[PDB]
Amino acid sequence: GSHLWQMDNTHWNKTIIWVAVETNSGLVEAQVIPEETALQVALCILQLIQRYTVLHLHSDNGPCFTAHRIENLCKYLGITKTTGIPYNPQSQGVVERAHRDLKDRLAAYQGDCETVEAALSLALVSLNKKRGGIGGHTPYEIYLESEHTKYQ
Repeated sequence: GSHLWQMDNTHWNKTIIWVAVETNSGLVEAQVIPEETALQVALCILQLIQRYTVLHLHSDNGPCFTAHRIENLCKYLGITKTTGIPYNPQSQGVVERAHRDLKDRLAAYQGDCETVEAALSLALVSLNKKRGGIGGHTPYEIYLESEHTKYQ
C-alpha cells in the first residue's frame, strides 16, 4: 500500500515507450511516445494518475522528467516527487524485472500485431492480468488488493 511508481523511457524496435511501474505490485503502465519531451511525459502522467493511484513518483534526472511542467503537475496532483536511480534496491529490482517481462511479452505478441501500440496493450494485459503465481496473485490482483484497502 505505497503506490510508489517509477517511470523511465525505454526503446524497443525503435519506438520510444514510457514505462511506469508500481513498485509494490510490479504492475506496469506503458505508452508509446513520439519524442522524449516533458510535454509527452505530462500526458502519460495525466493518464497514469487518471487511471491509477499514485502517491509518489520517481525517476532518473532526465530533463523530460525534471522540467518545470512535470514538477508543477506533480505538485498539483498532490504527488510526492523524487529523482535518482535507484530509489532503493527493492524497487529497482522490481522495475528491472518488469522491464524485461514487458520486452518478453512484447516480443511474444509482436508477431501477431501491426502496431507497437496494439502489441503494448496485449503485453500489458498478459504481464499484469494473466501471469501470476500458481494459485496466487497477478500484479493486478496485488495492486487491486491494496487499492481496495484504501477505497473501501
